[PDB]
Amino acid sequence: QVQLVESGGGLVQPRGSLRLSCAASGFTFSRAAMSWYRQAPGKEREMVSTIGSFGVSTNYSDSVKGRFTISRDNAKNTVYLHMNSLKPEDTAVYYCNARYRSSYPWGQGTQVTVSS
Amino acid sequence: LSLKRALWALCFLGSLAVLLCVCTERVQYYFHYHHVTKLDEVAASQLTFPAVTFCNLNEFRFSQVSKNDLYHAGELLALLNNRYEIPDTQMADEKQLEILQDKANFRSFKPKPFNMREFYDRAGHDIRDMLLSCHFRGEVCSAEDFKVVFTRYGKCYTFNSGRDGRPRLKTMKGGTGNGLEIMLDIQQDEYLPVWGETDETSFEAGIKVQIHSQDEPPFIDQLGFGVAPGFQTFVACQEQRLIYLPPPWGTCKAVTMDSDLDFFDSYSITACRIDCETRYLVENCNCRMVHMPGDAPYCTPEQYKECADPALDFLVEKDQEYCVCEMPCNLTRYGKELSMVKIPSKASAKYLAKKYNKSEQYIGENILVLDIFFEVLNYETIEQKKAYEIAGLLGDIGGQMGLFIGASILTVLELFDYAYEVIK
Ligand SMILES: *[C@@H]1O[C@H](CO)[C@@H](O)[C@H](O)[C@H]1NC(C)=O
Ligand SMILES: *[C@H]1O[C@H](CO)[C@@H](O)[C@H](O)[C@H]1NC(C)=O
Repeated sequence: QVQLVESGGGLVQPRGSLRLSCAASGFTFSRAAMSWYRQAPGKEREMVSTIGSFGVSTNYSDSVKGRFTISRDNAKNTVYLHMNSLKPEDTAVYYCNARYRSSYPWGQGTQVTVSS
Repeated sequence: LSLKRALWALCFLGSLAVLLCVCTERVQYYFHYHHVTKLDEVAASQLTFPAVTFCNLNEFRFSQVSKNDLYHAGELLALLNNRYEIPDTQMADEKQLEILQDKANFRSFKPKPFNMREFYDRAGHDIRDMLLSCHFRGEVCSAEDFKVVFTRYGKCYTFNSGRDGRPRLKTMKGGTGNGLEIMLDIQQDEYLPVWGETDETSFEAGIKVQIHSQDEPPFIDQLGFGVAPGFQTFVACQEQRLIYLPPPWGTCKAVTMDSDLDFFDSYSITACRIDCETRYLVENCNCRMVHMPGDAPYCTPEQYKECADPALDFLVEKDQEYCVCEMPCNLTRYGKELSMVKIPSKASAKYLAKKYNKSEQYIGENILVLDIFFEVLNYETIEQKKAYEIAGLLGDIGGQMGLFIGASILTVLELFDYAYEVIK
């Protein structure tokens, strides 16, 4: 079934680099746009980054522009978010789900907090 | 060590060779995963009428292309040269060329914004104009029954699409007058003029039809058939439901509650290809042709010689193995048989050419009549059946193990017991 587990994310110091990985099972991700989301504590999920099923096209948000890198690994069911220059303003649990194929169980999400 | 003992031991070790040479054959045969087909004809009192997509072989009308439309997209739609000027017009009708030249002045012309989707939805052929009388099972039909779809042929229309919440229409009797029966006016005088033969210049008239199940989207560009003006065209359909076998018996994608497609609610061998093309374009240069789903902005006509036709040709020709579309393990398809009758008879020529105010010649060369119906109310079913299952494997192995050496698995267990008891 659709697992889409996310791993590799932990609390980091401010102005630090972290790498987030997700393992999408249950579907052929080869043909699935993959997006990252921020669940702000008490707020709704907000998209962080999106990458095309082919990996050529990368979309970012306002604050994510030129600060985050999204990488998609084919045939390895892994999506890599190359976080850099983190700040406390982005302290939230991170969810990876297909962007356009939204009707799927949402994974637990790895919490990254940029305090120290 | 007598001759009886030696003969019996030799016969046992001879009957044990055949046993293995046959058991390994059966095991290999099972691991080939063979299947066989089962054809059947199930009679039914009701069949859901297929969706009928169709559209004119003319992409869009000539009386609706405007000054603005001819500027942004004049070069694309094969009317203007590279330098925004008309090409050689030696074989040009005087009135047609004058009604185009006044549309190609561009004298102090301030262009307005252009949207390709809006252009197709305006310059494309209108069903309220083409459709002269629709009928379904003898009840009067309407032009509001046809849903607009956009394909590579432009603005096409789908009947009984089953979309927008409308209920799919059933049919209760076979035969000619018990299905869709539409008289169309292909409007041959709206066709774009042909000055010179380009690569894609088309000299044909008539419309193109596709008959498909309501699940899959229309794909007229490859799956359609043409019908010609001045001809009652009977299309006798045949419903055909196909069960396929998933791996390892076959290669098919068992249908789930959701689809494995980013842009389509349900999965189809055609939805897969349209999804592949749309994803490739959107990920490559951030625009989609008018006929693709999604939300990306439509390609401007500049992005068709720089972004659409090149990338699509690249994907089709040499890059063809990006998207492997597994064909669903069951689907209903519609076989068809075409036949023709002349329209209109000399008896009723004047009646039509008075019912429409048009000339008798016009009616002769512009009016066609599709007549789509089920021949008989039954459907063919074509199933793939697993030819050799595990219970059959165990039966065929046991029945010959007990024929050659009379053993069982318990006999093997007893032999292992005895061999252990010796070694102890
Ligand atoms: C697929 O086949 C099953 C039976 O094997 C049938 O019940 C189902 O309606 C089929 N799916 C579609 C979309 O026709
Ligand atoms: C039909 O005849 C000509 C065709 O253009 C037109 O002037 C006239 O108004 C039309 N009449 C009707 C009743 O359609």
